Amino acid sequence: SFRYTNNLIGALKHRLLLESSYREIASRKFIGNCRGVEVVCSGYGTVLAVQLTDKAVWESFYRKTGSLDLDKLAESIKTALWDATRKIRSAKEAALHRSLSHNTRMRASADLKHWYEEDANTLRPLAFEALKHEAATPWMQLVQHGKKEEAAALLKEFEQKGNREQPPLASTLKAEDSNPATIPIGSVHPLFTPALVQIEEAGGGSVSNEAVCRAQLWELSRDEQLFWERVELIRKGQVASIGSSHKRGYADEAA
Amino acid sequence: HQVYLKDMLHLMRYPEPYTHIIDCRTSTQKMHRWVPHSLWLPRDEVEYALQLSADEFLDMYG
Amino acid sequence: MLSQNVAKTTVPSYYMIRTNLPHRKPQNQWEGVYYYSGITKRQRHLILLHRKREREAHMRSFNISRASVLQRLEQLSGDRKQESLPPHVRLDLAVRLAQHGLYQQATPIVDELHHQKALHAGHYALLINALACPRLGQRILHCDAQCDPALTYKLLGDENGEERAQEAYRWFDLALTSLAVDCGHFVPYLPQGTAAASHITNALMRTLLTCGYTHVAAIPDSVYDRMGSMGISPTISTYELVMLALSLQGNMVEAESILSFLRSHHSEHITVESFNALLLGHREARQFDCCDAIWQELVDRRWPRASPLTAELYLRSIMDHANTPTSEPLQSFANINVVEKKKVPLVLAQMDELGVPRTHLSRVLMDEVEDSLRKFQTYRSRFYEWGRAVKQFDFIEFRRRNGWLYDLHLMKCTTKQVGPLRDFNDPDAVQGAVATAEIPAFFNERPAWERPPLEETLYVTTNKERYDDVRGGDIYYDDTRGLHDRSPTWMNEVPETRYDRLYGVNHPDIAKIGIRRHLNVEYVNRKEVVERDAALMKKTLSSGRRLRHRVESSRTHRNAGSLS
Amino acid sequence: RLRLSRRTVANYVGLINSPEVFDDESDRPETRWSQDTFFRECAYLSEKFLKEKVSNMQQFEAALKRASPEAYLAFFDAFQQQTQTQIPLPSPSVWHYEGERRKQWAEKFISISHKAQAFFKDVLSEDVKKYQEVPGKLLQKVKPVLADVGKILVKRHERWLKGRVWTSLTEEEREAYCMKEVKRQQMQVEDGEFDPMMEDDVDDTELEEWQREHDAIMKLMNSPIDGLHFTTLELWLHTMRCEELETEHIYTSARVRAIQVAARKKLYDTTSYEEVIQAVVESIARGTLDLGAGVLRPHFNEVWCQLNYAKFGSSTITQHTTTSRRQLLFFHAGSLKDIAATATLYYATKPLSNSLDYASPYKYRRSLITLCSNYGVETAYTTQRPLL
Amino acid sequence: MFLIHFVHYKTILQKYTFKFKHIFLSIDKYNSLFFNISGILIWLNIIHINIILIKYSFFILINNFEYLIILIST
Repeated sequence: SFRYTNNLIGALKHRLLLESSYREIASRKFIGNCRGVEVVCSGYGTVLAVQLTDKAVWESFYRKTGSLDLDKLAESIKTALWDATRKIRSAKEAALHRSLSHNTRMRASADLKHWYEEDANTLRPLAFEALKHEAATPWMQLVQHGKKEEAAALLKEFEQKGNREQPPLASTLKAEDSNPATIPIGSVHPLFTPALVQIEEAGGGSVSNEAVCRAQLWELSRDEQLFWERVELIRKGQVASIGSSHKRGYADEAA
Repeated sequence: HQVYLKDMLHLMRYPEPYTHIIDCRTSTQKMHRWVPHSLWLPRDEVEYALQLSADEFLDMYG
Repeated sequence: MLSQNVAKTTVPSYYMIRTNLPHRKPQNQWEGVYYYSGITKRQRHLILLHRKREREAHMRSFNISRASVLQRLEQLSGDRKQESLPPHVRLDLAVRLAQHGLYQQATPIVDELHHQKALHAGHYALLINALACPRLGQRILHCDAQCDPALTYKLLGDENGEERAQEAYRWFDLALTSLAVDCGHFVPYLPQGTAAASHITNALMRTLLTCGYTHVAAIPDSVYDRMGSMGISPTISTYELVMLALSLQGNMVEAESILSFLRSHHSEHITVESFNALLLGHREARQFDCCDAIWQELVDRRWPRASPLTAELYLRSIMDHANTPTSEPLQSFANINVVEKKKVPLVLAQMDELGVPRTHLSRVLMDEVEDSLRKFQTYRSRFYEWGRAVKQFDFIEFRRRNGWLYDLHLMKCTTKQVGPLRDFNDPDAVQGAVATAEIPAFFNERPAWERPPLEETLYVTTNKERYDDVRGGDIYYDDTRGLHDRSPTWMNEVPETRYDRLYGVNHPDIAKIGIRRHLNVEYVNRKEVVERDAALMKKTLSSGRRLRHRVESSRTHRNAGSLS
Repeated sequence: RLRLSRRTVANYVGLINSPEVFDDESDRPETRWSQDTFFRECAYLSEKFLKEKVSNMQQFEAALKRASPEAYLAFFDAFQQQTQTQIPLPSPSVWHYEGERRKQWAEKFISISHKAQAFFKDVLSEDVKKYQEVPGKLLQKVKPVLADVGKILVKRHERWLKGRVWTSLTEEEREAYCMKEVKRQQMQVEDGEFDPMMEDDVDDTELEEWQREHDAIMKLMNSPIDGLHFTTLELWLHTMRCEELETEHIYTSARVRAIQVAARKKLYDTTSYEEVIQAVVESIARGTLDLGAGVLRPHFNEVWCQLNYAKFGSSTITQHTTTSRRQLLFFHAGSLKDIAATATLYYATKPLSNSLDYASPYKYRRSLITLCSNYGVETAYTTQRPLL
Repeated sequence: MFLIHFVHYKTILQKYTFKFKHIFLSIDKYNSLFFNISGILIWLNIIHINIILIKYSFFILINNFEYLIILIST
C-alpha cells in the first residue's frame, strides 16, 4: 500500500538535493594549478582566467634573455585546466554521494545501480551547456532558474528606466537559492520541465492549488460518467441474459 | 489487510496511478453515488471475471 | 479461538486410575529456564525518540558555531576593510573556517598569508590539520555515523573530499618552500632533517585520511614512499597514521607488519592508537577472532593504557559479530552467533579492572550493550528466584497472548509419529521401537520432489482428531482440502450471472456478450486483426509461377525474341 | 446511447444471438408514434396516472404540462426515465427532493407554471406574432426599461460601496456581500418579488434610500411599454422566475449556495459591477422567445455563464434511469464555453420546443441526435482549447 | 486531450528471491529407534508369550503402562 507515493517522495528528495547542488556548484570558482599557472573555471567548466602566480619564482622556469618554451607552458596550462575540471566533477559526484547515503527510501529498494546511474558526465552543471546559461542576461538567468518574481521585477525596471574573477552565475544565484526549500517545482526535475511547469503558478514559483484541482476535477467528471455508462450496460446485460431482474441469494442468506 | 477511512480520503484527493479502487456493490438499485476513481466489478461476477484473459476482461467490464 | 490452545488431558475416566500412564510430561532437562529479556514497543519507541532528540541537539550546536564563524568572516571582511588586520587574526579565522568544513573561504586567506610570509613552521601544520574538518567530524560522528569512528572517516570523505585533498597537497608544498626559506651544517638535508618537516608531513597524512577512498589508499603507498624518498624521518604518529590508512582499506597483513616492526625496534614509543588502528581494521575486514586477540593482548600488557575509544571499538566488533548470520546449513535450529553477546559482561568486568570508565561509550553502543546485558547477565539475587512457577507460567501466558506456543514444553502436544523404514532384506521381520525422541520434522520429511508443490499456499491442512470411535488405526488424521475447492453444485448455490448461457463451452466469444462493443464508437476487435494478418501471410505462399520462356543458346551472341 | 435507453435494444445486449447491425424501430422513417416503444410506455402511464389518452408525442407532453399536482407526482413516481441521452443536464426539482419537500414543491410550482403557461398561450403569443418578421425586436423593446433598472441597481451597489474600490476590500467583506446577493436571489425565486426587502439593511437611512430605489425600480417594472401589452414585471415573473423555480433545489440548498457565492466572487473580481449589470441586460435583451414551452432563452454571455455556473457547471446534477437513480458528484464545467454548450442543450431539449420535431419518431430522433452531436463538438473544442 | 498512443513498458524483473519457511516445517514429531523384535511377553490377568525368533537377546525393554509388557531383543 502506498508504494508509489512513498517511492516518489524518496525520488524527489533525491532530485531536490541534486538540484540544490547544481545551484551551489554553478556559482563558484575552481582553481587548477600546475607549475606557477592558475587556471580558473566557473562551475560550468568555462575558463574564466589564466594567470601566473609568483612571476618572481616561475618566470625563468619558462625562460622568457631566454625565449619562451611554449611547450612547457602549454603542458602546464593543459594540466592546470584538467585539475580544475576534475575538481568540478568531483564536487558534483560528492553531492550525489551525500544524497544517496542519507536517503533512506532510495536505500529501501536495494540497488547498487543508484550509485552508478548518475555520475559526473550525467549530473548538472553540464559543460557543453555552459554558453546558453552563462552568456545569458541577468534577466534570462533569472527566468532560466525559475525565479519568476525577480525576473518580472527586473523586467519592469528595465522598461521604466528606458579578466574579472567571478562566475557569471554568482550574480543571479546567491546563497539562499541553495536551500532545497526554495527550488520551484518547475525547475526540480529538468528532464520533465515543460510538463511540470503547468502545475506551477502563473507568476509564483510555488505550485498552484487551483490549477492542479482544476485538472483533477476535469478528469474526475469524465471518469464518473464513464463509470455509470459501464454500470448501465453491465446491468442491462445481466437482465437480458438472465431474463428477469431477480437473482438467487447465496446458500448462506437463508439464516 | 484493512484500509481505513483516512486512507480512503487521502486516496480520493491524491490518487496513485496503479492503485485500483474496486466497487463490489452488487445491486444497482442500491447504489446512487460513485466512489471517486472506482470501477465496478459486482461481487456476484468475481469468480468468473478473474478467470478472463486481459482482453476478455477488458471486453466484459470495460 | 487460539488453535494452539489444545486439550492436554484426556476425558475424565477410570483409565486414569487403573493404569500407570503418567498424568504430566516428565521435565525436559535441556529446556532452559524461561526468563525475561526483552523490551516493550513503548520502550523501543522511547529510545528512538530520545536518540533523535540528542541528534538534533548536536546538529543545533554545530549550526550555532558555524554561523558564528561565518559572521566573524563577514565582519572581518567588511568592517575591518582598508586597515589590514594583524596576521594572527587572519590565521585564526582561516583555521576556524576550515575546521567547520568551509575550506573554500579559507583558501584565499591562506594564499594571502603565504604571499606575505606571515606563516612559519608550525602554522602550516596548523592549517593542514584544520583541513580535516574536525568540528564537522564531531557533528558527523554524532548524528550520521551513529558514533562509529570508522564510519566517520568514510562519511567525511563525501564532504568535498577531493578538493580538500588537493588543497592539503598544495599547502604542504607551500609549507616545504617556507621551511627551506627559514632554515637559510647539514645544508643539503637541512629542510628534510628538521623536525618541522616531519610534523608537517604527519599533518598532510592525518588530513588525507578524511578524504575519499582514493586518498586513504594513497597514504601508505605514495605519501609514505615520497616521505622516504624526500629524506624526512617519521615519528610514532606517522606509523600510526599509515596503520590507520591500511586498516580502513582492510589490509591487515600490512598493518600488522608495521606494528611488528615497531614492536621489534621502537617498542618504548608505541602508543595506544596503533592498537586502535588494528582493532578498527580487523573489524572492517570482519575478522573477529583477531579483534579479540588484540584486545586480550592489550589487557595482558597493561601499557599503553586502553582508552574509551579502544573499548568502544572492541565492543562494537563484538556486536557486529553477534548480529551476523551463518549460511543455511547452520540456520535450522536458531541463530548461533548470538552467543557472542555473552562475552560482553566479561569485557565490561575487564574495563573496570583496567580503569576504562564504562560511561564513555556512545549512547548507541551503550544501548546495544545494555540489551546484550539483559540477555545474559543476572545476579545471585535474581537467580534464587528465577525458577518460580509463577514466573514460568507467566512467561507462558505472554507467549499465548502473542500466539506463539510452538516451542514451549508444557504447552505443546506432539501428535505425528514417524514410521520405520522397510528393508528388502525382509518384509517378514517385524520392527518395534526401542526408544522415542521428539525431534523437528525437517530431519526426515518427504523429499521435495515427491510431495505436491507449494503446500502452505495451495492446500489448507489441519491436523485433527476423529470424533467417532476408532477400533484400530490412528486417532489423528490430516484434513487437507485444496485452497480452491468448491461444492460440485456451486453454480446453483450462487446467484445467476450474465455468464450462465456460456455453460459448457470451451471457447466462448466473450467479445460478443461483452459490453465494450456497445460502449465504444470505433470498436476494433483485436482477434479479427490477427486473423486478417495470418490471412495475408497465407497469400505469400499462394504464389504461382508464371511460365518463363527459354531462348536458344548460341556460342556467338544472345538471341532477342520480341512480343509478336 | 439513445438506443440503449430503450427496452427493445437493451434485450439484445450480452446475448450470443444478437443482430450486430443493431437497428431500432425509430431508425426507420416509416414508423408511426403508435409502433414506438418509449412512447407506448408514456401513453400507458398517461392513461393510468395522468388520466388522458394520447396518440402523439406532442399530445403527451402537452398533457403532462396540463396536469395537476397529484397526477404529476404520481406520474413521475411511476416514470423512471428522466434522461434518455445520459448527457448531464439540470432537471425539474421533481427528481431531487424526496417525500414531503417533493409534494409541497410540486404544489407551489405547478400553480405557478400554469399561470405562466396561460400568459404565454395568449399575452405573449400575440406580441411575438406581431414582430415575427424581424427577430430580436420584441426584447429590444424591453431593453430601454432594463437599462434604467440597471442604472438604479448600480447606484445602490455604489452607495453600499462608499467610495472604496472592490479590489481593496478584505475577502471577508467581499464574501459577505456575495452571500447577501445570493440570498437575495433565493428570495426572488421563492417569493416571486423582483426586489425583496432583506434583513441585511434594517437602517433608517438605508430604509429611506432603499425605499426610493425599490419604488423607482418597481415603478419602472410595473410601467407599461407602449408597443407591447405585457408589463416587464410579468415578463420577469413568468419567463425567468418560473424557470428558476422549476430548478428550485439549486437555491434551497446551502452547499449549492456556497458554490454560487464563490462564483459571484470570482465574477466581481475580474469584472466591474456596471459591466456585469449591462451584460445581464444584454443577456435578456438579445434572447429568443419560444412559443412552445415558455422559456425566454438567454444569449449566454461570459457574464451570464458565470452567474449561472452553479446550475450548469457544479454537481447539482441527478440522473434517473431504468437501471439506477444516481447523483453525479464531481460533475464539472471546465470553461464558460462548456456551460454555454450545456445550457444550449438544456433549453433546446426542453419539452415541446422549436428545435425538436414531434412529427414522427424518426424525425424526433434526428432532431435530438443533431443537438447532442452539437453539444459534443462544443465539448471537444473546450477540451482542446487550454492546451492547443 | 490525447496527443499520443503508446505501448506500455514495465520492468517485471524478479531478480531478488525471498522464501521463508512456514512454521510447521520445524514442528516436532516422535521418532524412534527400530530393531527387529525377537519376542514379546504380555501379562495383565494371565501371562502370554510370543516368540518370533529364538536367539540370544542383546537388548530388553519393559513397559508398564496398561498391561505389563516385555519386548525381547526389541
